[PDB]
Amino acid sequence: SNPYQRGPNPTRSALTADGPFSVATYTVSRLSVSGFGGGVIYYPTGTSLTFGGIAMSPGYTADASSLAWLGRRLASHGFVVLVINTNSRFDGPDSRASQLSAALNYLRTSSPSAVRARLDANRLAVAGHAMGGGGTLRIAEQNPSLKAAVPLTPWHTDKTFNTSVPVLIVGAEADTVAPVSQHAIPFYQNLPSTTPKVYVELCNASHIAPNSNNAAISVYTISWMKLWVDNDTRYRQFLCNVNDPALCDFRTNNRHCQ
Repeated sequence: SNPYQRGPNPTRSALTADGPFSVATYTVSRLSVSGFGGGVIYYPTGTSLTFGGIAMSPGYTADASSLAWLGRRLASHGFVVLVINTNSRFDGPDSRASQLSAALNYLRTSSPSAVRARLDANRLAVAGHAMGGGGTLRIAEQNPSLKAAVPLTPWHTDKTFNTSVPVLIVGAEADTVAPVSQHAIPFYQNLPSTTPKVYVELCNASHIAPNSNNAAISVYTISWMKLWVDNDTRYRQFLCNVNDPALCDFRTNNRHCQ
């Protein structure tokens, strides 16, 4: 019996909409915290259970509202999710990594009463869009205690990350900001072969695909977090032997399937 298991037996359909958990929001002002620019916490309410934590970084010149739908989506399926604002909208990927670190420390140590009540501080993960995706890869390299990392259409000038943290990268086929050939695909291939890794490439998708309700991003982000943060093997079925018409490529070393 898995003590971290949450919600009913999943259907793919159920992972394309908000999950069974009611979502509370807490606005963290940038002057209320050090090491990052505050943001919005999406967390389960109407429940006495504890859940894993996710720090999520938006991309260059973007704010927390650019990943609001996904923070809510993940929270609704049973996670405490802090979508950060950066100290500056112009902060680079390695700056975003440091702020994700401060955000994770904040959630564990100085988050509001209702948030701490729902958080299992032992089970933490990271995700991010673009330069935020770059930051996600960097913090994974720095913090091997993290359960999972989901870089969404990630951007970074460095291509090789020495992380053991399970990584699922979402590439957008027609990305002109972070071209998959220069960013996402190199990141995937340059990850250690012993690191549980998945690459999904969205058919004819743009760089901003992760900034609005996206069925595929929903399915793969929820499933990866569920499998690694909660040890919930009910979500293997969505990450193993995948034939998804929304994907124009799917790659994995298949370490997560048994």
